[PDB]
Amino acid sequence: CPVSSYNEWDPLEEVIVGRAENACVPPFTIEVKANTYEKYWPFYQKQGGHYFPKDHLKKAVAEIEEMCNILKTEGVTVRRPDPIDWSLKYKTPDFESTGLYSAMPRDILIVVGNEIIEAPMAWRSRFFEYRAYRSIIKDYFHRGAKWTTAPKPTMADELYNQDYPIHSVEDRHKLAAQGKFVTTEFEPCFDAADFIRAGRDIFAQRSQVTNYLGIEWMRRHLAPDYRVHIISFKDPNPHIDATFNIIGPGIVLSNPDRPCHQIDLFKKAGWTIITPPTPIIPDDHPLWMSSKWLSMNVLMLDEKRVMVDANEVPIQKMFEKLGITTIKVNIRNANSLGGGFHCWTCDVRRRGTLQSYLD
Amino acid sequence: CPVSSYNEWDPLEEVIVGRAENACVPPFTIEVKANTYEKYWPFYQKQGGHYFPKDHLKKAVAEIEEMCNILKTEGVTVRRPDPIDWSLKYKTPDFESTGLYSAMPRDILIVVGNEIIEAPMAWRSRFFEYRAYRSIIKDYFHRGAKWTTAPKPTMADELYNQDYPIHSVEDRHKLAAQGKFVTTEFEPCFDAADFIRAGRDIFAQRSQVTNYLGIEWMRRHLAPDYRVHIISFKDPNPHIDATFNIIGPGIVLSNPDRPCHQIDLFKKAGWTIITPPTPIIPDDHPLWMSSKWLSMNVLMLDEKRVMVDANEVPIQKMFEKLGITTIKVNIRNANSLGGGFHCWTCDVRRRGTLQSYLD
Repeated sequence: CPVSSYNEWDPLEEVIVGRAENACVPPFTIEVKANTYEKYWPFYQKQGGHYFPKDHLKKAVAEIEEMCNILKTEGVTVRRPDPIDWSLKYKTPDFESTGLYSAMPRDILIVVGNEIIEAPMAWRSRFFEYRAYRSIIKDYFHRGAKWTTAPKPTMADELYNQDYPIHSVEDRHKLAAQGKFVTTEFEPCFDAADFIRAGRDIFAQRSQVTNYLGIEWMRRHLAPDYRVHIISFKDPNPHIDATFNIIGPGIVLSNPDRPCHQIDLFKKAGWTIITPPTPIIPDDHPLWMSSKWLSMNVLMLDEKRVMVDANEVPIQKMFEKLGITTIKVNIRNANSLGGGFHCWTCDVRRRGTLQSYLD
Repeated sequence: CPVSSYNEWDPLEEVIVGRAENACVPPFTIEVKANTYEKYWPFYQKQGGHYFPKDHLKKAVAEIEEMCNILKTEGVTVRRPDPIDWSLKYKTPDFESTGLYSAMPRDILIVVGNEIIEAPMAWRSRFFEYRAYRSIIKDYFHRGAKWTTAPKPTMADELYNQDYPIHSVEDRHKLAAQGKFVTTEFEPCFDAADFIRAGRDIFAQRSQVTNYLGIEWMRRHLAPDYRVHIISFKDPNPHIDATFNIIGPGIVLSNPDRPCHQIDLFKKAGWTIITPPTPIIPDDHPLWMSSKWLSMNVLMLDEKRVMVDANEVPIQKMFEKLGITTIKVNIRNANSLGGGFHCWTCDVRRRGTLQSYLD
């Protein structure tokens, strides 16, 4: 069976790496605004609907191609999404919009066992993102994999708090604390990236794009074999792999700025919680999507080999003192699109079995 | 000044608690063999160079984290050594070896006044243990503390009796009596744990890992302000805090199986010598390092508060009849690594002054 992955660290064998090509700035709408730092609002305000700076995209393409080269060198089989023009404007009976990109396979596909799951998504500009990955998915399907599509939302106004009070990150973070997010519980929605796998236990978080109905759908769909737990963090930010990236059996990277409220569950489990050192990325480099914390958004080739940013020396040193071989790759420009290694990939096959690490 | 501790009982304020992570079985060499009970020789023989049972380490981590929680609850500031992979094989011009762990800060750091002292050590597998604690030490240094490193040994064959006749604990104990230990006086070596502080008088013992040159170095380095005395016990075992743990001004816990030859010096001083009751730890529980006497290896939070093993009821009752509040913590699995509370910690700051308790 080509598809088989139970966690984030077993020996990687096959992976899907995204594409920076024809990426479009999403129209500046409520759920987009709730996910971007003030600094960039005018960019989305003016640039919305057009491609991301073509000069910048060209540098991303180059960086990702090298990443793919190294992956092949490391013995990993690389598959890529199809080239597609995300500038096309589509219209459903509920809304009209243009696309985003097929850069982050982690945002939309998650693999549990022999099953590949397409996430519903929660952004209008990402409604038809799955189109970019259907060729790969049908191929695995013909080859034996189980294939699932979570219920695609309508994404009607009813799913969004049209009056979500975000005017700064300080408004979002307080509301978040209050349990207030731009998405309602009108219908199931979620980004696969708010789920991180550890064998029989998957951990998820309610976020701007993943609501509780989304989490219960997953919980209800994978049970009894898999337990989906909900954990929360201080100053929550969507996509868990940049706040709590699990890198080994009982070893996790906990972002110092976003401490987990349930850290004790893991302390009691005899888990090693590592706090990575601060990122060194220049504040002048643009990250239209995400935060500087992409430095901890690492991809493990196995327990002892990590693919880390070539520029983040401090975190490189940490892995090394720990006995983990750093495979330095530079993707500074690819980061602007909103993600690091874990985000730009989706592990389709890892050599290993299903186990419990929470005891 | 962050660093300030003159004895083992003044109100604890800051402490360093070790780590069970990535601990490695030391290669079965002469000085290791001289410190282990026959029962475990085949474990070291086969397991040497690999990690201690990962399932067991996971339980230790959990137990130590709770200990840290309680310490924080008791108002003690906790610092921890850095995560490091002790499986790395290093090579000096005299020998080659893998590491052990940074579990016992007491084995390597001792605080006298405002000075923090790194012990030389005497095991090849512990040559580079100091690496785990340098971040903390440099921090205290920048903050005003005095920092000292005793002369690091070469640990050439010349330091060890390649033919030390140990074949059983009955051979070691007789030789010990004869003044025969696995270490020679080729060069200074010692474990800080063979020193127990009582204000102006520090007591030490010649042991498998602490030779007379080691003791004279300390004696000569701390004089005139501090007097380092050498005491001896029946059936000596390295690390004095499990044979003669000083718990208060003139109150000491004397292991019934290892009576002190100089007990009269203390009787004459008007000191209270308490003989703890026998341990109740199961003989089936593995203690790769140490003896069951870890039960008396207590850590005093102050004169009236002791952190004692949650399972050793008999010794708990003793402290209680004495008016000392027991703070029960369970570290049954952490004990296997070779130590109790006093061993898993190193008091950096205690509220008090330098005094004489020997009159």
